[PDB]
Amino acid sequence: GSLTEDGLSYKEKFVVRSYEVGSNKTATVETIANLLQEVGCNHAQSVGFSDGFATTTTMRKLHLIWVTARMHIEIYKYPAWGDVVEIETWCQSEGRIGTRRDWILKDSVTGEVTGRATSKWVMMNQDTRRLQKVSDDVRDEYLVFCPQEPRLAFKIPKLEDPAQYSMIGLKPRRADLDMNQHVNNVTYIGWVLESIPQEIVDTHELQVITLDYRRECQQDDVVDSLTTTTSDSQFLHLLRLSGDGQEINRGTTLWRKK
Amino acid sequence: GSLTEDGLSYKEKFVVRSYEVGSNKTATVETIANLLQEVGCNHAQSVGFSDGFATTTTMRKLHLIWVTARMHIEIYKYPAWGDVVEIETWCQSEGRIGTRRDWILKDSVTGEVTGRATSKWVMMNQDTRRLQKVSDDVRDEYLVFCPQEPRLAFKIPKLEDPAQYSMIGLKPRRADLDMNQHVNNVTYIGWVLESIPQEIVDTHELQVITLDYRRECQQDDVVDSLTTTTSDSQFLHLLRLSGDGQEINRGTTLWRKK
Ligand SMILES: Cc1ccccc1CO[C@@H]1C[C@@]2(C(C)C)CC[C@]1(C)O2
Ligand SMILES: Cc1ccccc1CO[C@@H]1C[C@@]2(C(C)C)CC[C@]1(C)O2
Repeated sequence: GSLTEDGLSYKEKFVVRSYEVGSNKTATVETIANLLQEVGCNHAQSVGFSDGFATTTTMRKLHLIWVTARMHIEIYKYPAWGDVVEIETWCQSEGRIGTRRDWILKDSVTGEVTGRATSKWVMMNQDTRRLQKVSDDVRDEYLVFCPQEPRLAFKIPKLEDPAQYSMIGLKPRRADLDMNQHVNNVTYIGWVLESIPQEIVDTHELQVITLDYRRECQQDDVVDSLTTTTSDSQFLHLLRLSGDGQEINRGTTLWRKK
Repeated sequence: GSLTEDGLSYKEKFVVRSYEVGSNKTATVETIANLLQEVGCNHAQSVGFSDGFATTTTMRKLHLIWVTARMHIEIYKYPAWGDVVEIETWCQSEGRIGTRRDWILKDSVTGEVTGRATSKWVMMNQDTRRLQKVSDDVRDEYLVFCPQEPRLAFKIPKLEDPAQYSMIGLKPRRADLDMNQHVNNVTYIGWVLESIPQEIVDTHELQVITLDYRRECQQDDVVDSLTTTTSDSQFLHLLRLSGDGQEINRGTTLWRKK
């Protein structure tokens, strides 16, 4: 992949691999989320930000990292094994709040848009996990890599007891940790989907997922995935620590019949 | 990737992705095993065998599939994020016993061999799971895609109670299933490694893994990963069904200090 001509977005092509697809012989939404992260990491390296943490100079001095606050993905068509998908990504300033990253997915052959995503990322001190606002010094470091006029690819309630569906006692394995020994964010998408009934997964495709991230999760921890139907099929989701512990994630999904 | 000039082996290049690497910023052995499977699947498609099951014409008529009996991987150097690895693969007849698939991994830049693998695959009826010998009709269908003179890339005891180390209650999630809703074989490598102490993983790299596959495993099942030190560091491994149930896998690993 590469930066585009104007230097303000990044494109990469991926050939869908055999082990990346599910029963319908199309890429899983976890594969799609991994590809979104990969093209984002390559974009960060292409402008001089990357060691596992994409950071600006002032972020590194202040022990700040970007953490996901919200992820929103819409997929029109999942690509097949051997298909070529092209993903374009870019970022925009959200003032003091944080930083937006957007993506557009295309079928490389037809040029049709097959998916879109947007995310909100916020500053966090990597040691204390306390959220911070974006200073002028940090914003000024990355603004020169962003379109400055709008370019858009486009509350979640708390699940009430009792949950309709659950998958409890979910534990990460080493494959779920990133190069910084943090639980990979895509893991959270997988954990949400684990509590969706097999009958729904067999008969429907995921069209939209929205996840809020409240509090990151850890290697030694145990997570419960809770789901209730709110309806297409529509669900409300809550990830919380084992033992009726703290909320990690809440989300919604929208599913279309096959 | 593509078949080579003579049509008897297949090469593919992979650019190591951010999410494919572990703490040492090099590809995990699970990433390497996924890449071995991918280049093998692309080789099978390139000669007309592939629907999730690579099968010959007579295999499809008889409801036979190839299943892994043994996997043996040696890694000299794990590639970094952004590195290009080229994998060459080929197969050879093992007479009536089964079919061998071999791989060689190179660093595309230096041309140095960075790893090697060999595997034994056997015929199994997909419905009954009973092992079968390779008939002349099946062997004759695939022999024309194999070197016929030797081309080589190059017993495990049963772990005794009590195990030195364990990870119990391991359950697959949907991401661990392949396009045929079988547990992906690479999952078995991940499950073996889960019972290796974190201190060993932090201070050592995996140099050799050998796995025997006894009995495939299922979606609804629970697996215990058992490990004892036999020594570099050397381990003996046993995967068995929960409740002191049937053996799934046995294996060995050899680890080098970082
Ligand atoms: C802000 C920015 C502009 C242009 C190129 C790269 C960046 C850095 O983006 C960060 C890198 C990251 C990506 C790895 C998903 C994680 C947070 C972030 C917004 O997306
Ligand atoms: C036997 C053969 C010769 C040339 C090209 C392909 C094949 C089929 O190989 C099979 C495909 C497979 C691969 C997907 C790992 C699984 C079993 C097998 C030996 O490796």
